[PDB]
Amino acid sequence: PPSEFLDKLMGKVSGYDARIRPNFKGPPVNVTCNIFINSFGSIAETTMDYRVNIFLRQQWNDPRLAYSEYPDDSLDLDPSMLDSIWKPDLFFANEKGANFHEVTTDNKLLRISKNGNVLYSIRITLVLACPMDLKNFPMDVQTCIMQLESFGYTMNDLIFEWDEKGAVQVADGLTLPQFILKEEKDLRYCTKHYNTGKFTCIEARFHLERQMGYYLIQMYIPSLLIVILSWVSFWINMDAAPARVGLGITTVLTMTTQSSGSRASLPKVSYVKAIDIWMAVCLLFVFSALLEYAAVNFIARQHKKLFISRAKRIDTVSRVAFPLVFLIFNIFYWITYKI
Amino acid sequence: PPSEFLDKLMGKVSGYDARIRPNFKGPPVNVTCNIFINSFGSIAETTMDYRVNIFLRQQWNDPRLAYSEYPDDSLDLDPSMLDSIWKPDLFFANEKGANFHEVTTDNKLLRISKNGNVLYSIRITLVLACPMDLKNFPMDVQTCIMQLESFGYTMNDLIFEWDEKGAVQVADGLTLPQFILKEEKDLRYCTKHYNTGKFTCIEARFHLERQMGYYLIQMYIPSLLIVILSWVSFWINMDAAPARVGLGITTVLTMTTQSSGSRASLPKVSYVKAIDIWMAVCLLFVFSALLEYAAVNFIARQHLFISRAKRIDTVSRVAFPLVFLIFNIFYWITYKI
Amino acid sequence: PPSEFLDKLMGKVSGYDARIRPNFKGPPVNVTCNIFINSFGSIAETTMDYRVNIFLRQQWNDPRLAYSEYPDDSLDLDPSMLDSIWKPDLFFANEKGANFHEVTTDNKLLRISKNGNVLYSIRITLVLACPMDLKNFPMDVQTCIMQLESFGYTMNDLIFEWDEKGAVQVADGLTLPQFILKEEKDLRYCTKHYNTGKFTCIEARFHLERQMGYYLIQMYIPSLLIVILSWVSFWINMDAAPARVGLGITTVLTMTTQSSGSRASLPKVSYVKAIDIWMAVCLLFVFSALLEYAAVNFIARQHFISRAKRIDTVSRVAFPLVFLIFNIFYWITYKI
Amino acid sequence: PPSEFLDKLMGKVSGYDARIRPNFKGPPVNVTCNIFINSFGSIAETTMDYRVNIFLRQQWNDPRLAYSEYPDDSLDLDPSMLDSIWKPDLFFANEKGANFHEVTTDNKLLRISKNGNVLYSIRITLVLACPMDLKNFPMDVQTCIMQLESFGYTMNDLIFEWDEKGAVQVADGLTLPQFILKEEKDLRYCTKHYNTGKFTCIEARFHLERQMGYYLIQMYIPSLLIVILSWVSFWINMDAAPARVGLGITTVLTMTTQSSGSRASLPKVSYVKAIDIWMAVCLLFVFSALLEYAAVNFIARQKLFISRAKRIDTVSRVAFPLVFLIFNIFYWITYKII
Amino acid sequence: ANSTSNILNKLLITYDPRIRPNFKGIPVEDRVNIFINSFGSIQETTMDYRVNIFLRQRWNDPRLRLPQDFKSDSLTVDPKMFKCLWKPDLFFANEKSANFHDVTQENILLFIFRNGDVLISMRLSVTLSCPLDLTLFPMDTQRCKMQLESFGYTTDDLQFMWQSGDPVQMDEIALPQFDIKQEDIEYGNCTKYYAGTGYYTCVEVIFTLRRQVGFYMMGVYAPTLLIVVLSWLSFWINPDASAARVPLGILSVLSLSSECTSLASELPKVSYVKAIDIWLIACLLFGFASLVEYAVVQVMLNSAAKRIDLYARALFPFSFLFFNVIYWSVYL
Ligand SMILES: *[C@@H]1O[C@H](CO)[C@@H](O)[C@H](O)[C@H]1NC(C)=O
Ligand SMILES: *[C@@H]1O[C@H](CO)[C@@H](O)[C@H](O)[C@H]1NC(C)=O
Ligand SMILES: *[C@@H]1O[C@H](CO)[C@@H](O)[C@H](O)[C@H]1NC(C)=O
Ligand SMILES: *[C@@H]1O[C@H](CO)[C@@H](O)[C@H](O)[C@H]1NC(C)=O
Ligand SMILES: *[C@@H]1O[C@H](CO)[C@@H](O)[C@H](O)[C@H]1NC(C)=O
Ligand SMILES: *[C@@H]1O[C@H](CO)[C@@H](O)[C@H](O)[C@H]1NC(C)=O
Repeated sequence: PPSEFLDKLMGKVSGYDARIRPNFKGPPVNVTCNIFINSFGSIAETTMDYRVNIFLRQQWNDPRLAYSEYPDDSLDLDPSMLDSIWKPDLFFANEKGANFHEVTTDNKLLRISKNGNVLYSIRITLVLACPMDLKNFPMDVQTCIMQLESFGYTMNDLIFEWDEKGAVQVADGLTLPQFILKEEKDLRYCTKHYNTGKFTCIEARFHLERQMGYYLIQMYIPSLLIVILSWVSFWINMDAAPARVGLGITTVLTMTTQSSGSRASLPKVSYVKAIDIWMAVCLLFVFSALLEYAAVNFIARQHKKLFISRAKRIDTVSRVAFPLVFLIFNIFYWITYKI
Repeated sequence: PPSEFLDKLMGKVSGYDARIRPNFKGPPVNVTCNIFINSFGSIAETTMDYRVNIFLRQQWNDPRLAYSEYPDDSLDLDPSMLDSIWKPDLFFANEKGANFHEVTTDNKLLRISKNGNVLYSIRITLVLACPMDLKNFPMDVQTCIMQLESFGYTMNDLIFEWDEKGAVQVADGLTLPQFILKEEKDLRYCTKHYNTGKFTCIEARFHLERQMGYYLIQMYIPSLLIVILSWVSFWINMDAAPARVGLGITTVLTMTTQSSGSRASLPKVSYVKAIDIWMAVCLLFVFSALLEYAAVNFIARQHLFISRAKRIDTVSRVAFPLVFLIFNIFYWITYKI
Repeated sequence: PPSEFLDKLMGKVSGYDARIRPNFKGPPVNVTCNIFINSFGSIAETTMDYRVNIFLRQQWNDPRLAYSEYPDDSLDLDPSMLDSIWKPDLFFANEKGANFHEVTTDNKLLRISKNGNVLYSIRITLVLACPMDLKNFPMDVQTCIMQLESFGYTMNDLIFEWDEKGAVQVADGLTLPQFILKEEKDLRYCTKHYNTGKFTCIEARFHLERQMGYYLIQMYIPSLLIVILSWVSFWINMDAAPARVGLGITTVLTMTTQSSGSRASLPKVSYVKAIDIWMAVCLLFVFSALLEYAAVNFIARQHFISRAKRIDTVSRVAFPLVFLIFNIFYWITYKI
Repeated sequence: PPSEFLDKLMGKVSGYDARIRPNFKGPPVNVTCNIFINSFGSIAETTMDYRVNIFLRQQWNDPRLAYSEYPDDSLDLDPSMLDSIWKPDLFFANEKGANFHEVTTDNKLLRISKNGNVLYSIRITLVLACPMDLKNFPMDVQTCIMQLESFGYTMNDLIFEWDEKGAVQVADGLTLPQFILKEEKDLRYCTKHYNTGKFTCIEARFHLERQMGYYLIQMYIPSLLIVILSWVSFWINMDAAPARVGLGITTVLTMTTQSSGSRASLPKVSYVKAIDIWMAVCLLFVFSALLEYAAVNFIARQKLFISRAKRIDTVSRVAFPLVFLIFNIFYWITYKII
Repeated sequence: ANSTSNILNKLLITYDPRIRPNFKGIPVEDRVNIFINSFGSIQETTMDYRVNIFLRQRWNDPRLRLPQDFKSDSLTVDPKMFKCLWKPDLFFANEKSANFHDVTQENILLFIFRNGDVLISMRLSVTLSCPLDLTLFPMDTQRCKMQLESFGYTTDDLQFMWQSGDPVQMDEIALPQFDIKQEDIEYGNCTKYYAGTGYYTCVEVIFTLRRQVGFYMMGVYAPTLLIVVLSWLSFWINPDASAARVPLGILSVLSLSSECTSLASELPKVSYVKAIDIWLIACLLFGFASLVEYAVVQVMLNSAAKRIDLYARALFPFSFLFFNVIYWSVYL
């Protein structure tokens, strides 16, 4: 029958004790890790988090769990008897949360080969955390870290290793609303040293690039709109204008309110993000409109024919000057950040 | 004495192991699946998920559970001892969160036929992840999928098949606040292949339509109206420089806020969308009109010439509202066909 | 003795089987249901559900559990031995989440009479979803439904019934902030049929009304005063060009923003709401005053004077008059 | 030996039935309750809730638990065996969300005295429903309710009593951010009646008083500055209509935007909060400033008329100050004495 | 054969896990140190922060001395079988809530020696409450605590003491807003006395952190400053700008008025002034003082010699410069 073989091993007779470890008082046991990414979640910028759903596979060779009476190789087992094996401890350092699923049954896979190799697959959801540098907020490349350690065992007992081929496998068709996940991923070692001792650790890092599509429509084009709109003052009327003040102020005021929304979603940071310098420099240009007019207005009132001629002369010079100086700022700003 | 019959099968005397699949080392087990949509809703566009409540039920054949001494057609076994019978390891691949419903008793049902058929029904609430296509954000059709897959059993042991009649059922009087659920549902087989092996999976797809009875009043009707208010400036006297400048700027600025407001409740995607292309061209319309009055003033007050100044204004009174309708025809017909 | 009695007739020696319904292979059992409502939670509009906290009481008969030696009428048992008794399955069809309460012990009550009448009480919190129709969103009577079902057994085994007197009890002093709960409740039979079989169910429905106080202060009165403010342009000088164009545009903007804020807290339904009638009709009145000032300017600019003023003074009486006419339609149909 | 006496006291040999209350077929059991408060706050008006962290102590007298052999007066027992002893069933009627604490081990305390007295302490967190009255919202006083009852035992079996001294002991330096917790507490009895029977209950009331500092600096003083500004119009000449109307339209509209900000976090309730009355009446004052200018404009239609316009301007220059002063005095003195 | 031999110590000999080590005798002394993996999420609104810690309790049990079972210096007990030994009932008293971290195996370590010591280590995520002093908001220094105490055992049985070498170890954590410091107080005694139960041990660690001023200067001051600077240009403008001087003043004060409420939106509901409110009101007065100077210019003309404007162009920028000097020096 099927039943005795399941009972003969992993059973009270000739007892397999889960507490002890494979190759006890001997060389450290090798663990090979594979990760498959089912879905990549929302990267909420406010709380430095990104949700990841993965299948985690661990492969190791337990010499005790070996058989030769059954000729079939790699027989599968019920996930309901997983309690009586040695399983290697594993945890993610950068986590903030984790859970299993338990939809209908226990979503775990156990596979035992003839020699003793064991494959163990678990479905887990992770909310990891990523340090970020927002020096150039609209045009930036970010790095996300996946880091695996052992909690209760040192390198004299347990060592982690990455799989030789296909270590991290992205599901086909995965795409993010605001990030492109580059297919080049770097795998490196980062050993943890604490006062208790050394623990094994592996690290896989992803690179993400942010595209400038949404920001142009939402922010840059309305910001470029106002400064052009404020420019109407030069040809709107002659020097006699209460209205010329009116256009200038409402453009200045709405620029500040648009500034608040720009970083409202983003986390507060001391350093000067590249999005601020665009708004701050553009803020001066609309601000400079009123100062020019008051200089014009002052010249007009100082008449007590040559004075009036100067007032027009100021305008004509500045009609050509402002497009020129704005061009200089526009070419310099975009070139340096793209490079 | 019903008690002795209950434990005669599955008892230690029977030796019914619960870790050994039926027809071991033989033909794979064939399971027929039905779902009953108890409730639907909670569609969130920002995080791309929806919440459903389903009655899942499965049917498979177990030769070991063959009894013949009672003449009853079926036996109503108690829902408490499900822990000691074989059940398939079904799971949802595209989900994000699920849980069982425990309110008074464990919401399980089991029934045993004479020949050995097993019927097993559970109640579960699912949160499922579906991709969103917002290229034409208001007028869009979204297909939401539901994948049922076996986790630990290769296809040579467990095969999933839909029922031949009534594969997906919908509870009577079910409706959504915003969307509608079409009666046609698409069933397909999408077998998954990983490096570990080959696994079975069956897919059911629903189609959803976005009703317009909200976005018309919320977005279309207000921002359309403001374009009419921009046009009234052309009747005002040419010398009302505070007045003409005053009206022009505000109507531009006020619906920059509305344009930003429009996108507040929708995902932050880079690709241009249908609601966006309407706002921008309206913004170009009102912004252009303000530049006319500047062009009117400069050419007029420089010093007969008034005839040119009147000419620019009077041709605008007919040209500006007319050119809206030729755009309006093009945009409306393309999206709705 | 106390110890011997506890396990003599529900124990191994008696051989009471918990997994077997009373009167097996016989007539079905009748379970009598009672409910006490402690707190009735908030009716959320966006997540489309509400909350309640109730005591659920079930009464039935089990012929197996009888006794005659002890003359006491009832045997108040420990609430931690409920695994040894048969408990009918009860099911809330329209639920979104339910929990037990375990602040101390587990809040359960059992009582066995002499004939076998078992009484069983639990404290349950519930999140129940009920559809609501918002065509008359400011004022509307609404109905919230609650269903008691049986997941496992068919008609041949389990039949649910309501109590003969006082099926539903309401705790004294219960008052809702945003709603009024009516005294009368409807009890109905809605037997369910599925391809599995026929399952019993009973239904209790509550009627709710709205306060109407909050909305009058919140948006009705601010909207109304804005309409009055726009009308002061008529008596200002016609020659004052910036004054009346500034007055008209600012009036428009406060209405268009205020209209959107009202619907922010409500679901994005597709039928037009009663509130939306008020907001649109006022905005049309607000916008109408701007057109009048454009009419007088063109008539004045071209190069009579009596005609230009005549439309203004007629409008002074006309614009207030029409608005009051609109009210008498609005406040009779909805409140009838 | 230590191990044997735990087993011997309440064991199969002892024949202690954890499911039988003491004093069976006799007098009802007495219960004494003590409450200590660790944390208090996070009062949310929208949900009508507040969260507490408490130590709850219950004391009774089960005769069968006497230990003659050990000479010590008190014995502290491990919480691992705490589930094998009879413990009364308690719950809170206005409870909404309650959780235990398991940060390293269960937060429970068990003490047994020689005469049979049992002391049992639990660390619990509670979310409780407290109805409120918002008739005078910035100057209101609320009364939180805590109820402790017995779910399954009639007074023929279980009776609840407060401590003889009374034990509601707030911790040191509990500084609420928005409220000022008073020292006086109220302890009352309110016996519950149901169709199943009668059940015991005890109730403790807290008194909370709201601070007025934030509301004046956030709402009142900013509103006051808007009203005081509008007065500049009377000084301004009667011929700059763009100049006057411009201030008028801004003042009335912005106050409305400020007006909405008051009830943004408040619950939606039928009755009128006192904050509304202040904001509504001062909305009238700014509104009147718009109507008065039109009357100056309207009368200007023609040297006898231009004098009258001056008359209206000057008389409003004095009387309008006076009426605002009178309103403030009446509003403040009435609510504060209450 | 070397699994049952060491399990003899715990089960087959009746090691009663409900009995304290060194019973009927001296109290047990616990050496404690904590490792802080992640520091972040300091929310003013709900008055709490979140930190991830590695609590390491250490005591000495006379029964479990490993008496020649094995020849190693240390015996690495697996994370399992942690329910058959005595452990201190530590709990935090400023805990709003806490939870364990179970991913794959439980994150628990047990490390016994020959001398009967124990080095249990445990991973926790704790939400702790921190009272905040915001009398000086933009230039602030905040002080937080952690309180470890035993619920069930008194001081004559359980005593908590901080390690000597390294009680708290940072892990290169950096905060977005606050600038933490490398020096910690780390000592306290905190010993409690509850009415009717008695003494209990406690010991606390105090974390000194300081807020950064970069964001506020760009977010709050620089927009505010230019709005005040903006109003100076009206003085040059002719007094006959009938509805030009009037907005230049009233649009500046409403913008500031709308701004000041929004700026103090995130912060909690507190009665006391916070010195960001001083700046807002002082700027609101100056913008208001720009409006009134035009209204008096208008009143005296309608009676000339309007010299009020000619000196106001000097005074208003000059007085604002002096107020800046005092404010910056005082709050430093
Ligand atoms: C694990 O891998 C390391 C690195 O190759 C090796 O030194 C060690 O012997 C391996 N452990 C075994 C074979 O048990
Ligand atoms: C399942 O179906 C396949 C073909 O559809 C068949 O070959 C197989 O025998 C079936 N399984 C059983 C147990 O009959
Ligand atoms: C109660 O149960 C009996 C037998 O179980 C059945 O005959 C009867 O119809 C049920 N209902 C009533 C109201 O008696
Ligand atoms: C304690 O209970 C007994 C029960 O007989 C009662 O007589 C006595 O008054 C109670 N003590 C109180 C209420 O202080
Ligand atoms: C077990 O420990 C003993 C010492 O007690 C040692 O001699 C032996 O080598 C170890 N291993 C086995 C398999 O006995
Ligand atoms: C008392 O305070 C000191 C501070 O130096 C601390 O080291 C000690 O552990 C405290 N005592 C107890 C019993 O916690």
